[PDB]
Formats: sequence, structure tokens, C-alpha cells
Amino acid sequence: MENWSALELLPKVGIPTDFLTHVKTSAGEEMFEALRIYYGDDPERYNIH
Amino acid sequence: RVASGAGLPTSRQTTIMVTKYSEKSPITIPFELSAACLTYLR
Amino acid sequence: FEAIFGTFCNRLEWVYFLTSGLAAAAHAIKFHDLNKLTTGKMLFHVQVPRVASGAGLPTSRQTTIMVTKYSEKSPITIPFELSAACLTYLRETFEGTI
Amino acid sequence: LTCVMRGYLYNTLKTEVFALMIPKDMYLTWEETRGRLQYVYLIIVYDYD
Amino acid sequence: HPGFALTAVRTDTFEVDMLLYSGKSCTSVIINNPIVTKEERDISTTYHV
Amino acid sequence: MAAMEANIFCTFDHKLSIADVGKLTKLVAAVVPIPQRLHLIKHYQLGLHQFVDHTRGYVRLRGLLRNMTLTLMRRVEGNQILLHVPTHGLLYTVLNTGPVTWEKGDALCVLPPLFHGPLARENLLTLGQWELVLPWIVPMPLALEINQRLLIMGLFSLDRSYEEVKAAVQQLQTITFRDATFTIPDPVIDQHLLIDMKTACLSMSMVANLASELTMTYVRKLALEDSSMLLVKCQELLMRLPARPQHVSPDDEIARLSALFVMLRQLDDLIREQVVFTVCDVSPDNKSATCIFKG
Amino acid sequence: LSQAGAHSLTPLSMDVIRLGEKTVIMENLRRVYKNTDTKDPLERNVDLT
Repeated sequence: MENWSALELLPKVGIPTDFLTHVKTSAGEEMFEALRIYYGDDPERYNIH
Repeated sequence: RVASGAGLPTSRQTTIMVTKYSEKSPITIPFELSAACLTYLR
Repeated sequence: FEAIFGTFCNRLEWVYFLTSGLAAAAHAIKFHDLNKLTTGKMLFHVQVPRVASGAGLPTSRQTTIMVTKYSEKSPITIPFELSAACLTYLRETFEGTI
Repeated sequence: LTCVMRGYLYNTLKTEVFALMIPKDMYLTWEETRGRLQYVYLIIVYDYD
Repeated sequence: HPGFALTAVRTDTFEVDMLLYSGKSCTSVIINNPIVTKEERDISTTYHV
Repeated sequence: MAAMEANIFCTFDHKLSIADVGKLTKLVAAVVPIPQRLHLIKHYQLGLHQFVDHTRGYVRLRGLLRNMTLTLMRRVEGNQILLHVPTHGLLYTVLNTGPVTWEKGDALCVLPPLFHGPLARENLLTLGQWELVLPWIVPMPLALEINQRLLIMGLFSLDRSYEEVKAAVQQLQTITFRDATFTIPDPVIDQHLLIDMKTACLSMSMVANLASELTMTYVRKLALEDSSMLLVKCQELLMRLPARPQHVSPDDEIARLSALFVMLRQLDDLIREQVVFTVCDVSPDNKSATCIFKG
Repeated sequence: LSQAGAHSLTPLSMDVIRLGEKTVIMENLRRVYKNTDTKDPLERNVDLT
């Protein structure tokens, strides 16, 4: 439901974030809402409409 | 990702997107005045 | 309004082999023709001190020792991949729009 | 309709890959573990009783 | 009680940390420069190093 | 996430000598099988030696090799070998591993190796109780004869006594092909071959039942007034015991013969291998040829 | 091999202790693996029977 294409395309600020646990577990165990976990390179970010 | 020897598999291009949401908690407090004090204020 | 406050990226903590203290245990050399060689060997030659002894006990003798050591093998690999659309946009710009 | 007979299945700009959908009742597997490459076949069987 | 005094054996696995000591230049590592290899397909290209 | 690799590197971890890498260089452009595809693999998974087991059943090895993937060898260098998977329809060069002679214009198949002569050539990278046993690339008639003789021997094993089976096996173990001869190693009867026997006998009885009156009576009718060496041999093979045809019906006959055609196809597929290669002109020394990869 | 390198030298910071006048370096390899797929190989399993 979140506009992930915006997060990919728009510029962003660099930070040295430090997850408490190993980050893949946090994504796996739904600590956050509204995730997206695409592997590889997903070209869907390009279809601007 | 980190390299590994022969035979063993290897991790790929991996990306994670996560979101954080704000939490609300409005506060309030009333104070009541009497008619005589209000008229003196006027 | 929902008011997106900010889009946060990640900056990786860069690590290089010579930056780590583990390199102190190592001795790092580049060798551009490395894939061609089969095995690398080293040779050792050692002679021992001997102690003179008094009569009554059999005397010590000369000795000579040769030792050979061999090299290991441990290649590593990593893939990275791209979708054709990124290549197309890298190469081709069309209609010039923003 | 436009259709591919020897193909990788994609949109015109290749902005996104197009999947193929099979109805659930028809889908069949004959192994519990899957190698990273596997083929898919069309199967027709007849009941003569 | 039957006429037995059977003895049992069982093994446990522990999750433990290690500390490792080495001297200066115990083993010397010789490396070549990374080598790039390419594979092409219509949907996506891939690289190996 | 996953990507199907096409260029495969194999790395040794045994401290090879100069003779080992020398013999590797001789193997350039040969064909080797792999069970799984990755960018970098260990030598233990390469070659057919990993599968051999004390039973040594040849049918087991053939069935196992059928499932495997085939690759070609290119750019041999120190303890690192590059294997290139073939793409269907392209033109490739190959150096034959076995001693079987090739000819232009025919097809080739993949088979596990055979016992030939003194069994001299096993010098292929014997190291640390592991060895590089390569599969054989042979022309179609030899492979078809091998499969035919294994299946026929298996069928003969039934309804026969032990010593009759031994004599028949010792006869069928040999093969002759293009001035060469070869011997089949460990052709022991096994349950793997029993599955083939069951399906083949079912198909054979089906072709027996589906055959029409005219098809059966054709050979016996033709023997009445024709004569040739082919005919006399065919008649000698058959048992020994004009008139208007009993029934004529081209529609029912064509349906029957189409069903019999399908059944004959099913019976034939038992011995037909996967047609891996179609060949082009070959170097006159018979060592290397140019071929197209199919299947 | 002693001639093969170490011709140029740069400074960097690390921790050290003085024990038996064999001064040694300590480094914690948590940072190099952190979020990667492979586990840190110094975090090991030990077995007893």
C-alpha cells in the first residue's frame, strides 16, 4: 500500500543505522509494518504513471 | 553479502524497505471560573 | 495530510583487508599470474647442534633434516545481477523529458 | 491478443516481467524438494471406465 | 526390574564463542585481481566475480 | 532471486602434480556431466565416479546418467577448469572420449563406459581414491544394440535355468560395431531392468492384440509365391504350420493400425536414447568432430 | 617473499595489551559479518558426550 516506487526513485539521506538484531530476522518477524523484501533487481520501479 | 567457497550457495542482491508510524496522545486540562469573577474581569 | 517526514538510506561500514587487525596475522601479496600455477612449495634444511660427552656413554652423531611444505587452495566468488530496463535507461535517453 | 512461442515473458519496455497463471486444481507436483531448475509440462489423461 | 543394568549415552551441543591467537605473518596469502565473467539473457543480465 | 548459471568453474583441492594438469590439458573439448549447476563447484561432484557402488549394475548407471546434465570443457588452466553448458541448436566442437569410431551424417548418444580390450585407459586424473571417469559418446546403432541386448537378456533371464542364463549372458555380453568390438561391464539383472521388462512386455502384448487379420496374414501369404534371402530368413525365424480376404474395412483397419502404430512407438522408445548430438564432418584422425547439440 | 611487498606503510588505530612483553592486537570480527547471510565462523558449536 506504500508508494515503494517513490522510496526507490526519490533521493534519500545517508545514515549509519544499527539494527538491534540481525536485520533479516526483523523483516522476517514483522517488527515493522508494511514491508517489501524483493530479491535481485526489481525493474517495477521504472513504470512511472 | 559475503563470498563463500565452491559448492556452497551464495546470497544475492537483497533489499529491505521498512516503515515507521507516528503515535498520538493529545492532553488537556480545564479551569472553571465563577460569574462574579467573570464580571469583575469584564 | 500524511506528511512523509523523510526517506532514510543506509551507509555501509566499509571494511578492507589491510584495515583489519587480522591482516597482522597475514602477509598479503598480489601475483597477477596466480591462476596458472599448480602448487607452491617451500624447502627447509636444518642441521642440529650436538654435545660432546665423556667416555662411557656412546657419542652423539651428525644429523641432517629436509622438510617440504605445500600451498592451499580456496577460491571465492560473488554474483551481482541487473535487469535489462536499467541497462536500457543507462544507455538510451529518449524524448529528453525530465 | 499477442502471444509468445519462444520467449522470456515481458512488457514492451521490459519494465516488468509478466507471470503465467495456472488454476490451482490442475497444478501437480511429483517431488517434495525442488532443484533450482525444473521444467513444467502439460498433461492429459483419460478415464475409460 | 528385569535382569539388566543397561547404561545410557547421550551427546549435547553447546553454543559457544571462540578466541583465536596467531603470530605476525603466520601464513602468507597471495591473490590475483578480481575477474569479471558475464552472462546475457533478455529479461536480465548477470555478472560473476 | 536465483539465476541459472551457464559458465561453470570447477576447482581442485588436491595438491596436483605436473602430470595431472598435463593430462587435464589433453582432455580439452571433451564432455563431462554435472549433477547440479553453480558458478563454482568442487571436483568431487564432477565425473561419473561418485555414483559407482559395489552392485555396479549397468542399468542403474544408465538410468542415473539419463537424469544428469551435460557440459563441455574449455580453457583448461591450473587447477581451475571452465565448463560451458551447451545451448540447443548451436554448433559445437567435441573430442571423443572413448575408442568408438565416428562417421559423418549420423547421430550420437550418451552411455556409461564399457569394458574394451585390456582395459588400459584409466589414467584420467586418478587421485586420492577418486578418478575422472568420463561417459562415452557413441553412434546410434551401437547404443541401440546395447540397449536391445540388455533388454533381451533380461527377458531371457525369466523362464530359464541358471546355467542356460549364464550361457546366454556370456554370449550377449559382446558387441561388434564398425570393425571394433566391445564388452558390457556388469550387466547383472536388477529390479530397474524389471520395470523395463514389465512395460515392454505390456506393450508387446498390446501390439500382438491390436494387429489385424490382414497384417498377420501378410507374411504367410507373401511366402506363397515370392522368394528371396530376406524372405527365407524371415520365414525360417517364424513357425511353420488362394482365398478372398475374410473382411475388408479401410476405416476400422486404419484406426486399428494407427493404434498399433502408437503401441509400436511406445515399445521402440524403450531402447531409443536421447539424441544428444547430430554430427558434421570429422577430422580424419577420428579424434575430434564438429556437432550440433540437440535435446 | 620477504622482498615481495610491504614497501609503503600507513597508520591506523587498534587495541593492544602488554602481557609477557609479547604485545598483541585484539579485534572483534562482529562488524565484518554483521548483517550478511553467512554466520560468523568464530561463533561455533562444541559437543560433549
